[PDB]
Amino acid sequence: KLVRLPGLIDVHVHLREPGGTHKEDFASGTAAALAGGITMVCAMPNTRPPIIDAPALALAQKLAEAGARCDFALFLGASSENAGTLGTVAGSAAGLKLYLNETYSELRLDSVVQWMEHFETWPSHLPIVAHAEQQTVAAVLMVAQLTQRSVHICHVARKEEILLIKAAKARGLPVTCEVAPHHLFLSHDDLERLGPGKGEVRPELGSRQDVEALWENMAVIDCFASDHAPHTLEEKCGSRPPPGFPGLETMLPLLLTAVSEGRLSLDDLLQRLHHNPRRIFHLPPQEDTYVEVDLEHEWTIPSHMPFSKAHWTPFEGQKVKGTVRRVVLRGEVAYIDGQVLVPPGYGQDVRKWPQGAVPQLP
Amino acid sequence: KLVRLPGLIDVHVHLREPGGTHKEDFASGTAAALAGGITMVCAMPNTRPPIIDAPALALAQKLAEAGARCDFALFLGASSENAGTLGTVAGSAAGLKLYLNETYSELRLDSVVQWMEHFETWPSHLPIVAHAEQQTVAAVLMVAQLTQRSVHICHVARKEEILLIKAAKARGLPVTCEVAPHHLFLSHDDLERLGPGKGEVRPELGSRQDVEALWENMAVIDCFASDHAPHTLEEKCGSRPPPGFPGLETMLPLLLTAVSEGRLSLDDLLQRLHHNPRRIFHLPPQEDTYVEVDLEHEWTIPSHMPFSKAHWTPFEGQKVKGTVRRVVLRGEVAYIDGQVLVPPGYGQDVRKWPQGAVPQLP
Ligand SMILES: NC(=O)N[C@@H](CC(=O)O)C(=O)O
Ligand SMILES: NC(=O)N[C@@H](CC(=O)O)C(=O)O
Ligand SMILES: [Zn+2]
Ligand SMILES: [Zn+2]
Ligand SMILES: [Zn+2]
Ligand SMILES: [Zn+2]
Ligand SMILES: [Zn+2]
Ligand SMILES: [Zn+2]
Repeated sequence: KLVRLPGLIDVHVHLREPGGTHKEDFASGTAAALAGGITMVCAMPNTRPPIIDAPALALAQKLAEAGARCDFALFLGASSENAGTLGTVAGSAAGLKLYLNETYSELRLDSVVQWMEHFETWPSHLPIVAHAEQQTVAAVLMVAQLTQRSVHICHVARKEEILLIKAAKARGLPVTCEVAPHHLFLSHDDLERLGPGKGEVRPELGSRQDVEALWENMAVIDCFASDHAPHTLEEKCGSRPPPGFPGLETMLPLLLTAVSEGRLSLDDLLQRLHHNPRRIFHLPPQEDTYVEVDLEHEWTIPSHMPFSKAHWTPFEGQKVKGTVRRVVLRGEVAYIDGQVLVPPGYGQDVRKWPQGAVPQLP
Repeated sequence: KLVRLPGLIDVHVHLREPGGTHKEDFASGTAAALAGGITMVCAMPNTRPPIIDAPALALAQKLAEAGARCDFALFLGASSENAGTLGTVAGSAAGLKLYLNETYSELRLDSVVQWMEHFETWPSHLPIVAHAEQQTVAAVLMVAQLTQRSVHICHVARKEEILLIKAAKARGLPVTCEVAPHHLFLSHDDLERLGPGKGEVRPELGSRQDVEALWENMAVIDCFASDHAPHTLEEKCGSRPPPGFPGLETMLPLLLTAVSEGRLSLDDLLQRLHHNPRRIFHLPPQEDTYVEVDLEHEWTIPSHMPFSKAHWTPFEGQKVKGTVRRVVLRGEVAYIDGQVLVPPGYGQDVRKWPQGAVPQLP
């Protein structure tokens, strides 16, 4: 007896095209998405070249339209030079991404004044998401208040961060956040096994107390999102390991396991992988789209999942209960039992659909 | 023809007693204050032991009462363990100091939640000052808003910081700030001469653009304060140089030079070294107290000033115009032309004066 879920949405993925296609491309990363029960992804802009201007966005849009197997939206990235220049194309993007700490990106902003300039110039009705760790969460919240608008905090990983956001929500401030599976299911206790190269990720893995604080404060978490950040094993195990974990194929099985154990409800899961992504990013419905899962199947995560070109996973060896059996995307069978059955290019840019534009005053 | 000034107040000094008395003690640091035309100092809590609990404050109070030559108030320091424990003694302190970045202190707080706990537990009518650099300024401002109270930002040094504070003031937020003389009169252009050891200070010396932004935004600066941070030449030139500059004896001559050049007015100076310190920290008047300065005397700062045990200065070689000729403190001649004439112990804790308590609702 399968359970039918709506088309799930991952608002934080790195698909590496253009410029890092040995790590992943649109075709491989969206195959991984479908195998993970995800039918729509929002792709981050820290590619090579980065998606920080109109020509780069135009290129990325065409590469995605030609390679994507599921539907998508593309983020623009904030840079030290592009505030005030993105107005014509802003509404075609998922939103604007700010990189406010050291991570796998060349887009760090060097002054809070540059953050203010982005918050002041980016259209006020369109999403802004921030990579903002520890005190940076409080700093970007201040900038959002000074500019009188909302912000969404990416990959919250620490007790400190979730409690700050909790306090902000208690004061009625317009802040939402997302949490990635590695910060719910891995901790410092796993760094022995992972090693210092594989274990590199931003935000770094938290303590057991961080993990327990995120679960305890599930009500404060608006979305789950994988931060699928594929890098090859050679890169993760080499001298200058880039941070990040692949995660599209493992996210839903990990969370279904938690549902089966009573750690959160099916509704809690669907708010965080469907309804809240839709409403925060104004992402449109997908007609005739659903995911069928088998909640009874017990399996052990292997050393690599079938589709991501990362060809490794930090969840290797974890026992899960729950698997994706079938995905239907816009009336076509997209995935069955380990086989992706829609070709590269089946996926569409949801921001071009009439229902996918963000509403705005004239 | 001398000019009579009121008793000037430095709200940010390190007098090193207890525990670092080779760098400075109450007697030597307050002699330096008097020679710099300063009649009241607020001493920071990063001593050894640090002033982070009632017994340490009691000791420091007695050492100051016995050694100080000018009047004073003593800050308490926030620690990772003392939130909620300072209520009985809080009103006897200048205020509470938070160390939110790496600097010469063991008091760094490791989580914004600890900042929130201090803002929630410290009595709401009493001052809070923060060492908060770059984005940390925005972060502590957010914490202040969440807790619905004011904050004072220590040693603002960068264009980024002064513009953030400017934006906060434009939104009506209760924030004040101070700037130290080295961030108005030294820059990266001076690191060649100073060297990497002497030049170590927190916040670090800024660019010419940082310095010009502070001057351009003088209206945003509420106070000048020296951040007199004496360390010996051996320490500054050694393998692990501590950050900080001595500055009590040079602050007023540097600023008088700027007044003579029309860079700010005498009133601008007196707001920032007298009236605003009084009103932000609720520091009492000093009866029969004044400073006589000679605005015409041109001199070159030497390799060390007479009184601070630091026995060095980063302003060596700068030409100044303006000198302190006489200080009268509470009816006694305290300083004339290079000689301090009040003994250790003449100075008093202003928080014990009836007029020196911070007003509060019953
Ligand atoms: N999280 C990571 O460790 N890496 C991400 C970048 C990011 O989300 O900050 C990546 O693109 O590799
Ligand atoms: N500013 C510094 O560089 N040093 C100060 C500490 C401080 O004010 O942060 C000190 O106590 O030495
Ligand atoms: Zn990130
Ligand atoms: Zn995100
Ligand atoms: Zn990411
Ligand atoms: Zn400081
Ligand atoms: Zn200060
Ligand atoms: Zn200081």
